[PDB]
Amino acid sequence: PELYQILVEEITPENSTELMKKNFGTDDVLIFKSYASLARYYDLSYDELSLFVNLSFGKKNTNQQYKNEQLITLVNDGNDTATARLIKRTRKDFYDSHLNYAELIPIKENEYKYNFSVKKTEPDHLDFRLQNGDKEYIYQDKNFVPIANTHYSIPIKLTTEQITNGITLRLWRVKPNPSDAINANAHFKMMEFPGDIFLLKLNKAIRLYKATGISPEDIWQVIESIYDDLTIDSNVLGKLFYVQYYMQHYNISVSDALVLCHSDISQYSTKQQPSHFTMLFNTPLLNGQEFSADNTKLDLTPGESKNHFYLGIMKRAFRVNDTELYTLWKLANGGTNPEFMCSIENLSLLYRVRLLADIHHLTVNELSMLLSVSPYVNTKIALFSDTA
Amino acid sequence: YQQAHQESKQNKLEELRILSRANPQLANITNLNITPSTLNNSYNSWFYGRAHRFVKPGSIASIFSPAAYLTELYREAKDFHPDNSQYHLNKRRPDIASLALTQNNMDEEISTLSLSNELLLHNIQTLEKTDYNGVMKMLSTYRQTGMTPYHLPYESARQAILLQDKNLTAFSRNTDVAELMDPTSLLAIKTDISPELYQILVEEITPENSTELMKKNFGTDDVLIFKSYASLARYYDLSYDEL
Amino acid sequence: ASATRIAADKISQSEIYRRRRQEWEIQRNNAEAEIKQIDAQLATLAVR
Amino acid sequence: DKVMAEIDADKLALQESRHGAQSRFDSFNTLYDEDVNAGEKQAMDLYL
Amino acid sequence: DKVMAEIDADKLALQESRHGAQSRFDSFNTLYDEDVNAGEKQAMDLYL
Amino acid sequence: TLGITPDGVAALIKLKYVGEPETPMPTFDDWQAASTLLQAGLNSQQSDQLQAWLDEATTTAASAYYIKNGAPQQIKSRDELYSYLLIDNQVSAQVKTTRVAEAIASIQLYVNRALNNVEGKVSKPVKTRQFFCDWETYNRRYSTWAGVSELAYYPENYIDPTIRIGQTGMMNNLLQQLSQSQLNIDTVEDSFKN
Amino acid sequence: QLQAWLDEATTTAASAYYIKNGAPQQIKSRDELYSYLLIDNQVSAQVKTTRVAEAIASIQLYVNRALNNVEGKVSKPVKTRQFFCDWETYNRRYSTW
Amino acid sequence: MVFQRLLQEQNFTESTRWLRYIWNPAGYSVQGEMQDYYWNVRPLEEDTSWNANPLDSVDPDAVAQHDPMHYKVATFMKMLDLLITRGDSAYRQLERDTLNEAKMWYVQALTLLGDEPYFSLDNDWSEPRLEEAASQTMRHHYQHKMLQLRQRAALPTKRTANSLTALFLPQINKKLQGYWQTLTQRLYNLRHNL
Repeated sequence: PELYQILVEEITPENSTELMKKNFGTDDVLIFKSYASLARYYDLSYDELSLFVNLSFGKKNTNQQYKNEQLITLVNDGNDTATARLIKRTRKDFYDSHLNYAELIPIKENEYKYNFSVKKTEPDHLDFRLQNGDKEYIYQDKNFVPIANTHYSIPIKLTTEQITNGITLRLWRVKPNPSDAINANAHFKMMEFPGDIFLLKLNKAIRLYKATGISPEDIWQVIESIYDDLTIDSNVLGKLFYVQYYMQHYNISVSDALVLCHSDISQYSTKQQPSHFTMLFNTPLLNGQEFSADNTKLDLTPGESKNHFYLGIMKRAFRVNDTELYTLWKLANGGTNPEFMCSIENLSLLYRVRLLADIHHLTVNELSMLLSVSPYVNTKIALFSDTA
Repeated sequence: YQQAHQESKQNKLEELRILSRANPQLANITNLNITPSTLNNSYNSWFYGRAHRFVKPGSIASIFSPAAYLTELYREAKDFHPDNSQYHLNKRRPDIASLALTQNNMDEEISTLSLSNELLLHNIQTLEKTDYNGVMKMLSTYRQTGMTPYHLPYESARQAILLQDKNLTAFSRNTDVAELMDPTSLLAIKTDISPELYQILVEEITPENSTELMKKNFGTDDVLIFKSYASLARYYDLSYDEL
Repeated sequence: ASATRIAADKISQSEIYRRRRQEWEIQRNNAEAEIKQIDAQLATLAVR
Repeated sequence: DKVMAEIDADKLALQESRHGAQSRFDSFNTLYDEDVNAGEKQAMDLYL
Repeated sequence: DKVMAEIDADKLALQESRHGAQSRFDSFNTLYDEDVNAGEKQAMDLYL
Repeated sequence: TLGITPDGVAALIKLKYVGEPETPMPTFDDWQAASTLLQAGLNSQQSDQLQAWLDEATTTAASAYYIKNGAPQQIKSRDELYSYLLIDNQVSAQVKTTRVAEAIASIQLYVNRALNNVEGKVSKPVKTRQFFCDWETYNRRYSTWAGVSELAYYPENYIDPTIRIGQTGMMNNLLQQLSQSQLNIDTVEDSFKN
Repeated sequence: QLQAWLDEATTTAASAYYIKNGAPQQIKSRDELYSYLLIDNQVSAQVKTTRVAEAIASIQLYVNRALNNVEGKVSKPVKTRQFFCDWETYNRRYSTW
Repeated sequence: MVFQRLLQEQNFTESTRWLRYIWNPAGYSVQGEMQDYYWNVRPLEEDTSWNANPLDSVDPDAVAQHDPMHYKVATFMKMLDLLITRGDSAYRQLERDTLNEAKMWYVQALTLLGDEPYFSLDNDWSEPRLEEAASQTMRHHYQHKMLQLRQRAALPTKRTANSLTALFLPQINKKLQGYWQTLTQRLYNLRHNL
């Protein structure tokens, strides 16, 4: 109950110097000063602590600063507040095909440093572009070929509203011939907190980790499904009950239970294990080229698509036919097919209904019959809440 | 040369004496009275904190790692041939010099025959300056060598059919849709006959057409293109009993 | 030469005693495994 | 009734198997507990 | 139910057979890994 | 029985080799559409078996194309191509190796072909460097190399108190006199006085 | 089973509270607390020992830490008494004593 | 040699005495008073090099005679061998009076060892290409900086970048870490009824 009062309390910049005294003792953020004191205060490992904290120390001896696709950067001289900047990489389309890493590193305010290593250099292109999701070319370098397995550094100016919201940096190697231009894009999003509220949120995050045994980006994903700006709440704990109850109750996996609890298919991969996205869509790379959740319109009626790559990937990923995928999409919209956009928010909920068939040992056609005689006949599963 | 070798010996022994006293395992130990080498500060000043940086075993960064053995192997082995030679490593294998010495290249268990196919298809893909898909397109129509044309979507299709319907029993049962199935197409399902291989087999050869079909099928004219049994058997992958 | 011959005979007799004890360990482990097996067969016979 | 009596006599057969396994285990255990004998160590002393 | 329990106890008997086969395999494997002992090679040195 | 829809079966029958006239030939993209339609109807085990088969078929396509067109003229067979490109194209798909171990095997086969002068023009003064004078015993494989380098950095792991390069005769005589199963305090003190 | 679980949970509560608040400042972990209070707080509830044997194990671990001078300030003339000259062979355990 | 031969015959109470003739963590008593040293062998206290030119052959004993600290660490690991075999001998008897003895030998071994280096290790590697790591100029600059180190060279104060970035890093040895892991595994089995 007192741990529940730790987890459920909201932290404002007014309330924070009081909650730091209620939760730690003194003020003055430097109360750990090392990784070993953090790991000894909570009984953490190094692998367990690296799921939470990756400080900007040890920069000189590496070229990849991100650990578990995240990097916290505490800046000094911010009126002695020592604010921390957490940036998380999300690893969007064509990342693993075309590059080793792609990292965005904050130098100062409104001053970033894009670091990448190209897998498989491409000589005949020479036109390096870098945009943010079809908006504007941030960096652009004609007559430049990044040679393979080389660590590059590019200074890039990004405003705060662009980076606190979800930005997706899009690395282009275009050739000046109107022939093919090679794309590889990755997603970044920063969060900036003062040191007090950062320690308090890190406190209740580690206490949730050791309460529930659940993964830190699992709980990042249940809190990103419900809210924004990282407010641990009663709804987060209810959904976190339901992910564990579905994972135990059915014999399903972790992100498998996440998709049933109104989360999306996770694109977070680690060097330990591949993401649920690439495990579901790209572990047997189908015709050599891979799948990208692009906003591409596709008619899922079983004769009128003629885009066989995306549709065959959905048939292999969902274990489904043409007809069977089509009724899988009709169930999610109450017997209609409005428009299939091939977004991740459509692949999720095209996978939710397949899970609803599979975890109850129903066929999707048996699921269509059973929903046809339920009180859920033409209801739209697309428009549900969590409780529905 | 003896002075240089003595100098290399006493650099190695000095490095050994410094690094064997900076071992963090020997730090928190009781009554094992080891003084530091009195050059440890100098070693950390010349080499940027190197005696401070020790490494858990099994790591890519280790001096005993397979990447270190590969590094020493490449240093000593890249000098057997001149750089102009076709047997030099950078010319026969340009991939192997640009190999990133990361932990995943040390630990990830991928298959050989995947690296070999990546190497062969990257070399063909560079020599034609096209995509992977264009390599598979011209490889589906290529007639000049044996064991080719190779229609990769056709091969994937016929093996998916033989994994679903081995022995072709749906042909045997469902007779009215079996009437719509071509017997030579069923031969192409059951055994390896490409569409371009079908165009090789089905074409008629007149004495007018023959000097054109020999160019479409072999290259040059002038019948003496094999000149031996061994060249026939190597062009088609035959035995002597088969030839 | 005679003294090192008899030292060889000494060490050879010590080694044959050590191998004798090792074979006794084999036999002891065999008997312990067989008595556990017979106890479990008594259990399945009580169930029957 | 005779089926149950057959179960009883089979239990007695397995118990008399267990007695022999126990005799082997005790005998090889007391052989293993003494590495060498008194005379064996005496012979080692004499060769030395 | 008692038939199924008899199957369980028979499984435990076969597992305790497997433990003895494993002990024999590990023991003869570590005997086979050392060709000769330290004292045995010492005795060879002394005869030579 | 094919795991597909009847319009998929119609698309497969449309891939007929000899049919009626006025129907065009199937394009490479049409075969690719039928390939992905049949391949999406497989489970995981059949898809793995399919990918293994396709690797074993694309190697004998691509190696023959490479030996034919772009290669040095001295390569005439797949064994000579393994001799050149240092990776074996005749290996099945079930053999697995990480990338640095494959590069180690490649450069080791290069050195083994270069020391026996199977190659074109081997630089003979390179052949007598210290790494290749110590090749045959130590540097030929990773384990002996790592053993020698660990013995350099950590001699504590390879010292035994029983044998030593350069021990005297009295040391060996104590070792003879003390090599028994039974070591009393009186036996070891008499051995030390001797 | 409940009482065993509750002992295994109250030890990691109480040891952390004790290491935090009332202890010498040199104790930072549970292993250092076993090193100090001479009883192991990481043992499961299924290990059983009578009280005089636990006190024997406590004072024996104290002597083993005091002879190797892991402690703060060991009285060196105590270290050469006849009980501790005969420690290693005889007095280290109950059976040889 | 006497120590090792008494370990091999499991005469433990004399094996520990013959290890006290070299190293005693409990000090030494000379004429009733405790001494200030812990090594009973004076070329282990002063690092007295027995062996100039120790790299003419692959001998661990020659390298350990060039600096006797390796004999010192070898003595320590032999005492660890003795302590873990005391604990294993007490721990295969399965009496709770002997389980305490086993735990006491294991705790004595861990308190001789201390704290295992866990957060002080790197997990840090700027990942070069194989062409970068195998640079001959870089190896030359390493050896030049090493000879520049031994002649003390006044530390030229002109700040340059780390040109030696792709160097492989020093490694803690397998054997000591194996002692750490086997001791924490033994105490894990003892703090349960395993």
